[PDB]
Amino acid sequence: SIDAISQVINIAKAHPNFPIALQWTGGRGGGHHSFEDAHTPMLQMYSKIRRHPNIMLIFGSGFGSADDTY
Amino acid sequence: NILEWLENPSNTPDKDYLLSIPISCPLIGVIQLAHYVVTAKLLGFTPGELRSYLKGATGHSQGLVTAVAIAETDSWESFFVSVRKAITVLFFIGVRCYEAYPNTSLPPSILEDSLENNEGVPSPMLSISNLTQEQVQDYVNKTNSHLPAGKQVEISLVNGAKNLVVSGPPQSLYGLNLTLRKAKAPSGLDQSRIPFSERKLKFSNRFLPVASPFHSHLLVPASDLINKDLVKNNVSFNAKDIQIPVYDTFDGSDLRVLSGSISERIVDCIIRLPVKWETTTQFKATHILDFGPGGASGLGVLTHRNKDGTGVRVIVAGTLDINPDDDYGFKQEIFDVTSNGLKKNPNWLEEYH
Amino acid sequence: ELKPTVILKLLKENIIQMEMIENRTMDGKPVSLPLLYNFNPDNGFAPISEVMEDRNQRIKEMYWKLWIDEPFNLDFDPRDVIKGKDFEITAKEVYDFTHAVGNNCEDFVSRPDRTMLAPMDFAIVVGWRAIIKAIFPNTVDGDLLKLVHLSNGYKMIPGAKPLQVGDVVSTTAVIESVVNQPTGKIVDVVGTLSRNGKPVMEVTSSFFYRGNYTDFENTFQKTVEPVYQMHIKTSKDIAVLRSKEWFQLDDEDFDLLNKTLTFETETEVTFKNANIFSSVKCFGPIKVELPTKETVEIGIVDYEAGASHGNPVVDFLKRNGSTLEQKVNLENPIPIAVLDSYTPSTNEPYARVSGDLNPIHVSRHFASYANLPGTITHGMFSSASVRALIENWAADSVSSRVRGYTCQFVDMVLPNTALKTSIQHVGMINGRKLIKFETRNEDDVVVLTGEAEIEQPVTTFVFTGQGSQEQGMGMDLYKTSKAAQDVWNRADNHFKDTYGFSILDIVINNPVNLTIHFGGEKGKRIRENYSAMIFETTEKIFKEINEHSTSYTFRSEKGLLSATQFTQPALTLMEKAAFEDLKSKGLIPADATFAGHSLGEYAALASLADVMSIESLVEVVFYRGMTMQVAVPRDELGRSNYGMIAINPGRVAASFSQEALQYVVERVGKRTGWLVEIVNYNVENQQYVAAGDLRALDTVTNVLNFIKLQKIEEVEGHLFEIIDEASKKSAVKPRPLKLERGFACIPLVGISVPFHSTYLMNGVKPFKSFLKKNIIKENVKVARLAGKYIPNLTAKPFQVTKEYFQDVYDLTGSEPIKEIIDNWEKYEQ
Amino acid sequence: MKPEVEQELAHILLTELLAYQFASPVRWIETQDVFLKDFNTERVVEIGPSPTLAGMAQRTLKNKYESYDAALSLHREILCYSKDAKEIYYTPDP
Ligand SMILES: Cc1cc2nc3c(=O)[nH]c(=O)nc-3n(C[C@H](O)[C@H](O)[C@H](O)COP(=O)(O)O)c2cc1C
Repeated sequence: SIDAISQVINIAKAHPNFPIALQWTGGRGGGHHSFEDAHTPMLQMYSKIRRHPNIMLIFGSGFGSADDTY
Repeated sequence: NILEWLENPSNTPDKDYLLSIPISCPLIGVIQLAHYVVTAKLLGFTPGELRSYLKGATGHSQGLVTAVAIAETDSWESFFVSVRKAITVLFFIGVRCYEAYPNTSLPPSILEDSLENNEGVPSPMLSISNLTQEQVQDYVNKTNSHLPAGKQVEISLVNGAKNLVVSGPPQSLYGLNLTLRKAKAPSGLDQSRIPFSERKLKFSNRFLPVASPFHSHLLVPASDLINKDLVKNNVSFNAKDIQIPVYDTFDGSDLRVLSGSISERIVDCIIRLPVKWETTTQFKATHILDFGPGGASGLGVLTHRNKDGTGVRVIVAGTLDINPDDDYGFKQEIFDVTSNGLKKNPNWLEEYH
Repeated sequence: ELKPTVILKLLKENIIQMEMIENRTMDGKPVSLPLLYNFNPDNGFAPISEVMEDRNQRIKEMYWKLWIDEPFNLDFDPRDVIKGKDFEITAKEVYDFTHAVGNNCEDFVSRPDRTMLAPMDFAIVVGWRAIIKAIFPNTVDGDLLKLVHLSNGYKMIPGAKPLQVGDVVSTTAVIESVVNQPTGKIVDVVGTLSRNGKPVMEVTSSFFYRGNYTDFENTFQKTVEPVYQMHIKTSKDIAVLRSKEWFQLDDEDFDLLNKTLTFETETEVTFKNANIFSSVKCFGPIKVELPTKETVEIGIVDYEAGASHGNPVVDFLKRNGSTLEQKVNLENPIPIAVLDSYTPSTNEPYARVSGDLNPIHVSRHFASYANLPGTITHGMFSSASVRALIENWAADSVSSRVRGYTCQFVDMVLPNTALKTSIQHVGMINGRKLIKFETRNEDDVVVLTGEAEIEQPVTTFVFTGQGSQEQGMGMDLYKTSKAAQDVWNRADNHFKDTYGFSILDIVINNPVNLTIHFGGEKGKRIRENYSAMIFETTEKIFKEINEHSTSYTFRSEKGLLSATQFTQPALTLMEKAAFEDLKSKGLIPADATFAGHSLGEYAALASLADVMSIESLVEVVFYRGMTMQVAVPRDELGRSNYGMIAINPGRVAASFSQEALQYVVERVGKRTGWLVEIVNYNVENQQYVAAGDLRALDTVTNVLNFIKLQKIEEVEGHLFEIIDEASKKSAVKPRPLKLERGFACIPLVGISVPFHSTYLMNGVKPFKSFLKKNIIKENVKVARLAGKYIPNLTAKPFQVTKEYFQDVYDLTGSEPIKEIIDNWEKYEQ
Repeated sequence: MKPEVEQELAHILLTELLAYQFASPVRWIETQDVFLKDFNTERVVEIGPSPTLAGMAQRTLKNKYESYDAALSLHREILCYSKDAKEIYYTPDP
């Protein structure tokens, strides 16, 4: 969720040199899932994330090929 | 008596009298022109030089008058001509729009209710956040269905995707606020265990610190009086004298290209037509200078918010301060001779291509 | 600009003239006040002496040039009526006045699709020339430079609209009284503002000429006395009254015993000297209270005397009667707000808008000559400013709600001073709130006090119908309120004397059985009253009572209070008692609209229109419930086959509209032939009531149950399938069957008659005749009903018009109506 | 019309309205509409032992006038004599 993303950003800020892989997933994924939409949290927090070069943004929860991930 | 208020801070009128438009409009224009003059002088430029360094100019509502005046300036010995033009336009707009729709007393029950529900002191303009224009217009339509034609409200400023201002009589906006209060969810309410589609909308609303319903039907009768006064005072803007493009606030088009009277169009934009900031700011640029009022709570920061991630830098040209996130500049950036003067914002598509 | 204000020279060889000039006049030309002095060199210690002769005349001539635009003439009678010039209210004048006094209400501001109103304070600018001319006459002589305004007030005339731009107003002024008090001469003036011939509002102003006056031959007074109420108990009181020459009854044989009298008099006196009247005259109407609490005139007071030391009429009335006060104070005052205000730095703008060009407010030299603390602010500006405060806060910025406003000018006020106004709600008068206020200057010195009369918000009264009674209904109010006590005691005494039971006993104890005994003459009379009751529709109610009956017994199971004949009068009495308590507290708005749900119409019509007295009201309510009891067929067990059911269409189906319910009921009462219909429409799509045979409610309840349980010319035919299915499934049960429920249908308890249904259409005209005997022709006042009463039959405000008369036909036909409608032209002329 | 004729007609219509009342249905929907919309009634005072018509008025308000009241800023009050005595009598608690 948004709060979880903020906590990830704080972790990445406390260690600006260590690489942190932010693995974002929406509630649409299999297994234990959340209630969150897959896009609105990213539209909300993409700028905050990118202000930290040590964070790598990974998108998941609903992909199966190159056509829908492109 | 501006100079007396400036030299004697005690003889200055109260805040409400300073906020009335016959005072406010000229003085906001004067503040903008003073910031422009300071920026030009500290850089060693004549106003014409500083203008030539610009690719274009525009203004949010009232600032459109200052922008056109700036676009005409050539030399320090003739800057007061454009200063007089701008200040006269603002003076007459303020006077005629105050005579068209003066403010009156609000029932104390309404103010008590607004204050109790953590809403602002009611005024002729209500800003709404986190809702789309479509949504806000549905609410405005339902509220207007009951009111008579002369008490109608309407969307005056489209400041962004989810940032709108509705202008109208203060009591009609209070009724609209009641309707909205019957359609909001508390900020504290946690909806983390509610599926996304079923969550209730959290959206803000507040009254702006203004004293006139700008860009509204209420002020239309002031248009002819303002245009007659500007003619009687020999104030006009000729496309041959504007040296940089000035963008219209209703359709973002170059005012020079327009065939009719430019002053008439500017007045119409300020008093009648709504402002679409994004349509007006669709120009291309790397830097935007904000000479307006309000410091970091003004037009520049709003524009930055609307244009984040596109590699555009906004500098608040009227305030010296340090920004922690450093996502927009302050007055120091304009004059810094070292590399710190040139700071570019991130363009994601290029940075992470 | 620099202008001459004082010129000093020798007018004569011995006369020093000090001409004082005023430059702010009504036409721009300076007006000078020549003050003359004698120079006597022989008196070295005091060579200068003022010329006192004609001094007041000179001062008044100056003030006449400044205030009155007419030829200077002091020779007119103070007893005459003063007539002012016609005043046309324009937007410019209202704007200037509101900006001069600082009134920011939106009613007085030009706005689209709305007419601009003028503030109540504009009455003074409209009628100043008429009011101030009252203190000029030669007989009322005084130094206008020592004049003090003591108070001012406005009083809207009931039923009059506020002033508004575009109105032509005429003003009229009369001197109410002029009395020589030891410390000066008080002059009381009353101004009347008229619009389109009708009067709009009245202005009162009290003026004070400070000085020593002894010309009592020029003085007169007029006071309207308090209303005095006297209750005539014994023949001794009648003898005392008849001994008074002034107690003159129109009908000398009028029976005053056990009557309440009110005296509404006025005293007009002239003075021979400070303590003795040269003439006293007291006069006014005497009226007697009627059983509907209405007063009608039955005689006059009149008294005339020469030299006297007092008024005997009012002395007697005070000693023997009670004073009726229209103002009633709340338990404790309710604080509204404490507000801050400021006097302007200059009095010139208010002077120029109001026309009050008195030099003491604008000229330093004139104010100094008047021994004033400075260039004082107009007291009228302060009154207007405080009234604007009150209008905004006490009336919530609704101009029209301010109907009365009075101010007392206690101390002077100077320009550029901060004022402190405290407003509070203290009492009520005739449905209006009493607002006291007090204004203190910075030294905490009171400078202005007064009262305001503000209307309450637009109010409606709705009276509950049957179904809410309980043991002890209204008994606490009966313990506390005197009006409630009077209402219940009059009803109880009447029931005890006529039918041999007390309604209060039933309300308090809820007996299961009540026997009435017919022993003795009184008992025989009560038996007669019982036997005379009929249900023409001519069955006799109480068919067992006859000339050999010694007693009768009302019976029930849980309590007689839940029996129609006793239930309706108790509810009516409780509601009337509550409303009379509200009336005694000055709490009922004069324009309030009212309605009543079922039995409520009667309480409401009695409470707000006083169409019938308490004794008449309970009889009609008692008879109404008695006819209901014998309006349905009952077996030996008193269990009829009729009932009522409460339906909630939104509960059987979210898309089932009242036209869908009306469809089912009409079809369920059509394909089956039984009597059933909707009797009450209470809440749209949430509450309805149907009445009919208890059997036909079960089929409806079941039919809706089928509609709810399932998802439900063809539609009419399909429903006929449903109606038949349930029709027989309940007809099998015995006649006194049992109604159960649906998910949305809940029968009522204790209801057996289908009232508010077409079933009781035969026994209506006889009931109409019964009412005509009890609601009298003269007791109906149409002002009390027109536009305010909303009948359950025709749910439209009561209007005596051809459209209304035609309307009643449409629902239910009526032979008298078609006569009125057809002959509506005869009645018009 | 002369006042006496008007009184006569008013009495006739009143007595007729009352006679026919127990036979006709109680049109309370239209009455509530009339005094809630055509009068803009700000105070509704219910005289009776229980808050029945007051609850009915509140339910009518919550179903037909939520938007109208808010748009016109009408802050209606519904009072029953049995429970809202303090507001009716203006005797606020100390
Ligand atoms: C069968 C299955 C098991 C999973 N187990 C785990 C797990 O043990 N821990 C975890 O963090 N996420 C787990 N996930 C979530 C995925 O690793 C990943 O976050 C995302 O939900 C995959 O989305 P997709 O199923 O739409 O591709 C699981 C998902 C599935 C379908």
